[PDB]
Amino acid sequence: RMSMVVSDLTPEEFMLVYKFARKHHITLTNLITEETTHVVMKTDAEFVCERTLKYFLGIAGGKWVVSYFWVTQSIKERKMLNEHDFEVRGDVVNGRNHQGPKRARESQDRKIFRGLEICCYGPFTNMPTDQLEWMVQLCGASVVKELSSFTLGTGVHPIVVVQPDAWTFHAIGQMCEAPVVTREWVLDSVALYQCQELDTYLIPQIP
Ligand code: NI
Repeated sequence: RMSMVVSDLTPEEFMLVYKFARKHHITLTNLITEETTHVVMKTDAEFVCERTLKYFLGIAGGKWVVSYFWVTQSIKERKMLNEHDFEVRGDVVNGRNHQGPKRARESQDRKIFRGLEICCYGPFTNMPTDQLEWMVQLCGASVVKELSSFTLGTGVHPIVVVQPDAWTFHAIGQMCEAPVVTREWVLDSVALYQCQELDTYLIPQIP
């Protein structure tokens, strides 16, 4: 019914969430999964958080992405308050007021990567490749493991994703017929539950 993970909390803070879980009989786990229903984020007073992997995967799977104030207020009032009333409005990176968690929360039909084939290509830091893959797949993309495995034809849209920053890559276009973009395309996209124009993120390709 209800199952939670937390992100960006101190053990103290995590204690409080546990106490909360025990009281109301909510499930509490270390990892985010299919079933995870809530993601409790540390925010500032205006519900702005760091963007963590759990933050990303919460949005991606249209979860309840709620401020830690949901917890503390609910304890203060010996009652579970409105998940509605505490949602994260943004993150450092994507601005303090974009409201993507709620976007995603409802838009579970109009999924931002509906109709996409994505190949997370090469090496990534600060994020397991398979978690990035899960993420885009949660957003209605089809994952592809090899540049040479893209489905040819049309009406379909392949996309190569890379992290140039972690790039020890302008020559990928030589090996396929797809746009090449940064991981930031995906991450900004997911954070806003809004599919971004590649323009910004495109990596230029050698003939
Ligand atoms: Ni098209």
